[PDB]
Formats: sequence, structure tokens, C-alpha cells
Amino acid sequence: TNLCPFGEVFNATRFASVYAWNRKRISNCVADYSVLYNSASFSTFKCYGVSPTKLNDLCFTNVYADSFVIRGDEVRQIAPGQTGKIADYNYKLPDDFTGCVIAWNSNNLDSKVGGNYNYLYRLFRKSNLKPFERDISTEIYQAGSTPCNGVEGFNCYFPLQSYGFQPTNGVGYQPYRVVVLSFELLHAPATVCGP
Amino acid sequence: TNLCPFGEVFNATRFASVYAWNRKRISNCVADYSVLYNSASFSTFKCYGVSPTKLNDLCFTNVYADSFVIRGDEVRQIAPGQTGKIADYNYKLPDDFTGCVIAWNSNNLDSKVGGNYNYLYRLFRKSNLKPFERDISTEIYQAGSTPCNGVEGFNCYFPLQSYGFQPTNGVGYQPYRVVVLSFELLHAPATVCGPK
Amino acid sequence: QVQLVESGGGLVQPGGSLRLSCAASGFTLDDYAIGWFRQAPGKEREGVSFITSSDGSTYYVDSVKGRFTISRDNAKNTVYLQMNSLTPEDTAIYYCAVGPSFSYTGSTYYRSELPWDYDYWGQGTQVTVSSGG
Amino acid sequence: VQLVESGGGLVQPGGSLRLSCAASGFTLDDYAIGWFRQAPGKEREGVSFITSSDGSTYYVDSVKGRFTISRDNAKNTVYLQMNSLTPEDTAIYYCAVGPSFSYTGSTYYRSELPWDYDYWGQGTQVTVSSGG
Repeated sequence: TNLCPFGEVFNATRFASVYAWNRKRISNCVADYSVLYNSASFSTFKCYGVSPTKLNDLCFTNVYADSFVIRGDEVRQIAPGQTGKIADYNYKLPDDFTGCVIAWNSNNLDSKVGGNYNYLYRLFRKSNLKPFERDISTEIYQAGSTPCNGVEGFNCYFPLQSYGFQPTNGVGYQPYRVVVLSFELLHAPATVCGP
Repeated sequence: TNLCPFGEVFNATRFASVYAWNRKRISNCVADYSVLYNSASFSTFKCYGVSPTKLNDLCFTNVYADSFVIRGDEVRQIAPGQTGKIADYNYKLPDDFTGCVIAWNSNNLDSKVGGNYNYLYRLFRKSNLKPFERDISTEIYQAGSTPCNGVEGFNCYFPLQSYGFQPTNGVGYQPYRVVVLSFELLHAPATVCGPK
Repeated sequence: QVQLVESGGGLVQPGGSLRLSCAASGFTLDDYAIGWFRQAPGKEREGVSFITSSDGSTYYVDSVKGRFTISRDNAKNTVYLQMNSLTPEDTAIYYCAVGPSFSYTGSTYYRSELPWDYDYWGQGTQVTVSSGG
Repeated sequence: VQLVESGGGLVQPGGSLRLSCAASGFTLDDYAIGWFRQAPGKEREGVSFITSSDGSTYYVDSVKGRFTISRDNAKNTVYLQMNSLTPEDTAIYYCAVGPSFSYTGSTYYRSELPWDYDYWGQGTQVTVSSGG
């Protein structure tokens, strides 16, 4: 009975930025879902296409956990069939998505008096991101006709934008840690299963 | 040179509720518009169809001042061609409206520790109000098929709703005093004119 | 059009029991996920009780757990929040949120403590608990 | 309608900083542009506004004189120039597209309330600290 490393994903000292979200593939372990839905710590728990109680009985070939920190307003954006700047250019969720998105407030952990600007999000991108696609390239965005030529200038802007993340910031602006669980049964063998 | 009583309208101890807004008709006086646009006290100043500098030269037959207290969010609703609960059922502004709507924060004056619930707005009405029309009737609103019969019950609700107006309330929920100026030149003589 | 009418609320003594009813019109109550929200003066709305699933499963925040019970009546198309053992710290404006429809989306369990997530909102009803009166 | 904000950063007290709000997809002159300042944990408060299409500008008493707002049609960018900056001016700054003068009947439009303005742009942090 080797439990799946859920605690490592959820209780992680460092979480990746929105633009370069961290994906962890979990398999070949007895996953315990009871702890996730029996804990009141998580502010927001949404499950699409699956039921948390039913998860224990169900067997899945692979589980994908996506970890990123976003603003409170942006939590709404990351959902199937939802349009937002974060959804369009940072993290995209398929409309036909089976899994649970879990968000909890991390204001104390990720806010400092100066403000935590390490976290970044892709303000500008040429096209909307396809589902489950990560763009990490840092290339100056071109908006005007004139070519940027790799140099910051008028009508040319660096894509990444810092998050203020002050401690006194309002709940909407407070940092929120989000873990997205994706359940895939496409592979013929089933490994994770449940307890 | 008898100045128009603008101060009385703007500096009024009591302001009417949204549902029964108070209208004052000003005429036969030399109106001073300079004080209104030279004062930084007003948080929001919007003029539709008229220019504040040009107002002094222009002559109007009658000027109508509408006074009510609304929430900060509701200030956006009261504008020509704007849809809101306050606009739909409380105070309606014509799309072809000439005049200036002036709003300033009144949090200190109209907020008490318990909260000022005297101000009321018409949450429910049968139809959207026509422009410059006031509905003061207090009759139980019917929503379900069953007749209210004048008695509060399930699916029957009193139209007026109180405003919390706490001092600690956020800027959106803070009381805002709004005076709406309507300029009408339809009448053949011009009286108010301006300062000369 | 979706319209929410809130009922109940008023001055209550500490430890009092109060029932809040949110009327639902223009939509089916069962399909949507209903979350009750509490707004303190000068503070963002905070979720207290939610209808997590169409089956009627409910989640209560630790602060309001046990004391607050949320019930849904399909026949009257009204969702009832029952508050017991009320305390002065519970003096705030209470809201009901229509939320996303379970049938339209793929959601089976939906709960959020953030106001933006919920699709629709209703007017607030003030609930005041004061020992002095 | 897309708004891109430029400028901002750490400034010494009394420093002069220029903030540029890019405008795309609409004509800058027709709309009424209002700059808004948001303190941490506080609602956005208007500082400088383009009251009329003619280019008349209104400044709040706190920022009067120190803050000057300019509109460049050729570059389609509105510039807010801040001078004699103080620690109390450390906040996030926003530019609001506002209602179009041509579409509506408005001749003078200024508001200090965020809801009134039709469109919003991402904020840019401006920090003034004597210590650094």
C-alpha cells in the first residue's frame, strides 16, 4: 500500500508561475482521494466529469497534477469553456475535461511586505493557447506594424507581467495556489485506481 | 442680480430617497454655473448635450434639479441609455437628455454606526419606468400566479428595499448624493439664462 | 431572466435561530449550484454554505459548520439557509448565488468561496446579532 | 479594445515618472480617458481625467499641479506625467477608456468611480520609498 504523493504536490514550498505551470504525472500507486475532499483547507473545489466520492472506486491509467499560483479573480477563468487572459494565453482547460480543480488561499505563504514579483503570467501572446499546452518562450510581443527586432520599444512589450501579491491586498488580488487534477483512462492498463 | 438657489439644492440637510426623488424647478433668476464646475467637491460630473463653460452664455426656459442618494455602483446606472435596477424602476433618464448629472460622496453625512435604513429604492416594479416619471405607490409586488391580496406572503414582496449605508462600507456601497440638472428650452421665453 | 429574492433577516439576540430564504425564478433550482455568501462591512463576500452537487450534497465552512444548515425546496423553488446559535461575529449581509448549472456543464461537484466564480447574484439581506439590542 | 500600460518602478521621493497607456482598436480622442490609482486593499480612485474631446483635463486636489495628463493622437498613447512624487503615491495605476463622446451626447465626462468607466487595463505598480 504505497500511497500516491498527493502531499508532495499540494504541500510544496515552491509553486511554478502561471506561464510555465508545473505538471506532475502520478501513476502506479494507491491514490487516496478522501483526504482531498475531507479537508476544509481548500477554498475552492470543482470537479468536472467525475464525482469525488466515486473517485475511490474508479480506476485511471494516469493522473496529471498542474500547480500554479494565480490571483483570486483569475481562479474563475481557469475552467472548461471559460474565457480569460489566463485561460487564453497561460493555462488552457479542454471543454471535454474530466478532473478536479482545487484552489486554496496562499496569502500568508506567498506575500511579503515588499511584494512577491517572482510569479509571472503571459499578458500577450500571438494566439490563444490550445488545451494542456505550455508556452515558456520569452520573446518580445509585436503589436504595431514595425518589427520589434528583439528590442523593447513603443508597441513592443515583454509578455511576462509580475504579480504584486502584497499582504494587505484584497481577496481578489491575494495569491491563490491552484492544483488541477486530470484523470486519463485512454491508456489500456489502469494503475492508480484508489484505496 | 438674484442668484439661482443652487446652494439650497446642493447643500440640503435632507435628500429624498431614490424611489421618490425630489424635483425642484428653478427659473427667473441669474444662474451661476461657474461654482458648480470650479468646485472639486463633486466626485462625478457628467454633462450630456451641453458644455459647462458654454452654459453661462446659453439661456434656458426652465431648469429641473433632481436630488436623491444612491450607492456608488448605482451612480453608473443613472445615465442616458444605461440599464440598471435603479434606472429601470426608480429614476429614468431620457436617451435624448440635455443636462448635467452631478454626484459627490456623502459617506460622513448619511452613514451612522447602526446604519441609515431610511433611504429606500424600488426593487420590484411591474414595468420599466418611463423617462422623468416618479412612482411612489407602496403596493405589494406580485410575482407568482397567486394573488397577493395586499398581504405579504411567499412570492409577494414589498417593493422598497433599505440601504445599509454603514460608515465602514466600501466605496461602492457608500452613500452618494446625486443632483441631476435638466435644461429645457421648449418654452418660448428664456428666464434663467446665466451670469452677465 | 434569472431573479433572486431574499427573505428573512433582522435583529436577533445572541444564540438566536434565524431562517433565510432565497427565492428562485426563471431557472430550475436543482440544476444550478446554490452558494450562500456572507459580506462583512468593508470586506469581500465570503462563502458560508454551498450546494456542492445536484444530488443535494452540501459543504459548510468550518466557522459555520453545524450551526448553519442549507436546504433546497424544489416545490416552492426556494433555497433555505437555517442559522442557529447565532453570534455577534455573524452580523453581515447575506447573499444567494445561482452558480453554474450542473446539466449544462460537466460539473458534478461545485463549491467556491470566491464571489466571481458564481454566475448570478441576488440583493443582500442584512442580519444583525447584537447582545445590547 | 486593448490597453497596455508602460512605465512605473522604484522612484526616489520627489522623482519624476511618466506613465504611458497604449490604446488599440479605438480612437483615443473620441473616448474619455481617466487615470485611476489603486491602493493595496482599497478601491480604485481617479486621479486625472480627459474631461472633453477638446483635451480639457481635470486633476484631483491631491494630485493637482504635480500630475499632468497628455494625449498623443499620432502614437495613440495617453501619457500621465508625475512630478514631486511622494511615498503616499505608491499604488497601482490604471487607464480607463471610458465612454465615447461621439457615440453618446456627453461633452464633459469625469468620474472618480471605477464602475462608470467602460473599459480597464492591467495595472502597473509605482513605488516611491525613501529607504529604497
